[PDB]
Amino acid sequence: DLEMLAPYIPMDDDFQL
Amino acid sequence: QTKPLPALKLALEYIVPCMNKHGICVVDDFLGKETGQQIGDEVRALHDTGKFTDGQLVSQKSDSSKDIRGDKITWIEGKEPGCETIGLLMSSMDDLIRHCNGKLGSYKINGRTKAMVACYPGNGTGYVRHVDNPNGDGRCVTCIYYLNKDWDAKVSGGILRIFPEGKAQFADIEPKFDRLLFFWSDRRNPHEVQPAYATRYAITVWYFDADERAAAKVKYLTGEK
Ligand SMILES: O=C(O)CNC(=O)C(=O)O
Ligand SMILES: [Mn+2]
Repeated sequence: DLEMLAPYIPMDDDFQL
Repeated sequence: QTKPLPALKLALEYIVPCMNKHGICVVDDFLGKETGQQIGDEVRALHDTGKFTDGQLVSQKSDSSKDIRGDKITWIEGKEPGCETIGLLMSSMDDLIRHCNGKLGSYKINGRTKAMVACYPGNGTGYVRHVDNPNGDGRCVTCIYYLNKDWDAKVSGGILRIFPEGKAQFADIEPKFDRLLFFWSDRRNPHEVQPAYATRYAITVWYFDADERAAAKVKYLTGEK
């Protein structure tokens, strides 16, 4: 449902703050 | 001084209170015409590489992803040559989030995604109503920077409609140039990009809450039933 609508994002390339 | 305003002031005196109270926060003229233009040029240049790819969903479904979102996108870390100004944008966004200290909800923002440079070709494509992070993938704050000069939704549509949870009134955010948008990525802010009838550029970065993100990644790895 919502899961299939949510904007995909990499789970791997996060930028650290 | 050039844009943007000091992040400390803006974040603590606006974004933070604004976010905690509304969960949706708009900062217009974030970077100013010069910069907004530059990034709008880097984005169009990037778009002209023809590299953009149809927007994808967390858990793909329905015939096509185009049934959900009709934008073409590309990810930028911000240090690519020809995207130094997007990097600038990203660093500005990061500065604002950093200065919100730990007052953005219960969130400890310790990271974000690369910038999602998005573009709705302007052929009536949009993004059906959705929650950026409905399952807890770590995204707590959605930050969007619009690059659409003189955008008139009455004509070109492209309105980002947000439906703040619990309310029967929705917010219509125009994808206007130099506009920075912040809103809770979770279920509190379902939203849709109404059909854009003109090329609609936006740069999105999602900030991650340390704990939920850490748990997002770990849970991503597994499939549990
Ligand atoms: O671009 C906008 O105004 C809104 N975009 C999204 O909600 C998205 O990409 O998931
Ligand atoms: Mn979204």
